[PDB]
Amino acid sequence: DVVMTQTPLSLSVTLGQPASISCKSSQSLLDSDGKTYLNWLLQRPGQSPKRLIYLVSKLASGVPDRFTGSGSGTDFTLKINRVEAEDLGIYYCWQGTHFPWTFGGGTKLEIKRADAAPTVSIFPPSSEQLTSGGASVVCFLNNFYPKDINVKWKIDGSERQNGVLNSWTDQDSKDSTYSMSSTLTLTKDEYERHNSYTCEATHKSPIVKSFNRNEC
Amino acid sequence: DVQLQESGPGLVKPSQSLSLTCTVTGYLITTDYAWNWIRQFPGNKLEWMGYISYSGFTSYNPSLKSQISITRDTSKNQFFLQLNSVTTEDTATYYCAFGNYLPAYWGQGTLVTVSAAKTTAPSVYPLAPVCGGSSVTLGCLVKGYFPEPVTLTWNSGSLSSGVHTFPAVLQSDLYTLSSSVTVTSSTWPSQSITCNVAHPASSTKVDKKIEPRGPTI
Amino acid sequence: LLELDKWA
Ligand SMILES: [Zn+2]
Ligand SMILES: [Zn+2]
Ligand SMILES: [Zn+2]
Repeated sequence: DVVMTQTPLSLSVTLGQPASISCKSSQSLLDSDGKTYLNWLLQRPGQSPKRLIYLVSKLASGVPDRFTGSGSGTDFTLKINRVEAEDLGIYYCWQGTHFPWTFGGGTKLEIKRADAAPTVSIFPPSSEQLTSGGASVVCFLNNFYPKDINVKWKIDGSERQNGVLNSWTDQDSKDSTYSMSSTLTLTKDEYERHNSYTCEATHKSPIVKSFNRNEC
Repeated sequence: DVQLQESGPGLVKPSQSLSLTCTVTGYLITTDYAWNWIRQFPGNKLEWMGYISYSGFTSYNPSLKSQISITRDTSKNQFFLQLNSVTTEDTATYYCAFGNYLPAYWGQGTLVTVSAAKTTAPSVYPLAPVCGGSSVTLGCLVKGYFPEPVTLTWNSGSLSSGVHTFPAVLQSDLYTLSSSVTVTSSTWPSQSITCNVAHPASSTKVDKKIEPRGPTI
Repeated sequence: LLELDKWA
């Protein structure tokens, strides 16, 4: 089957600068009817894919002229002339010349902005969870950049990565930042046997947030 | 306008058959075009599955031939997808679409999880800030449910700005999800903020008001 | 009004 390959995997572009994505096929997409059925697709966070380009260069109804498709044979390019925030997401190239139709693996467009430390919030277990016999401590790291960030949990000073669940959002087009949630889950009995609960965020001097059980 | 709406079971057991419906509005599927099915696996990989044309002819991805069937009901303006004997690798987001014949317009997509794990209702916990600015951050923690998805909103959806809902993560057959919301201090607690969670799989709908903490020692 | 491709 025809293999579609894209590069780069992720592209970090400053707002206003052009962005170009590359796409390659394992064999020529020029059909015997003369046309080349190479297509581009855009998937914004949390949304369904939308048609962007067909027949190499033709724009789907509604797409700005900022987007330019080009190429032939087995080499194609998608150019975004003046990148805007809402352009962020995943771009796919795919072929319809050969059967079965096949898709590229995608390229993520991220907006490059100035580095930003997270706003950190810590939350002790809720009375509702505690009463049920469980204990989760939650740490929110909001509006940081770049995406690569590290969180250390410390219980009575001792570091603990066991029972920790981390989860990042996709990039927010509003401020081009990321956010992430870290949840440390213990038994209520373990929780009630220690005093200090601290989460520390260090970012690609930690931002620290802490509470003490015996103060709640 | 032309809109496509997918529907069907969100959870199917291995070896069972998968069945999806795409309801088309604003255009008759007998008039023209090809009506497609496409799926996206976890990790973003897209795969064309097949189509049924306006004339009723079908075309299938050779990888799926002995498993897949696409049919239609012209009286309900619907077309259907069926995969017999699914496995966990069929877990994906399924999209209906249409084109002439290459897909040009996509549906909203519907998640199908293929798994043996048991449907489980979520526990929902309010996260109130510690006693220790111009803005304040509240949270909601949703644990121990299956399968995805849950629908989490703040004040039934009236609260939209400053909300961050973090993708669910699976551990030991159960999902954990969380959400944060940041508002001005003139907003809360002077006005009630409630986390609302819906889990269709278990017919669960629960609310949890965020109550300020008492004073610290 | 979609334009036809080879498959149509
Ligand atoms: Zn934010
Ligand atoms: Zn202990
Ligand atoms: Zn409409």
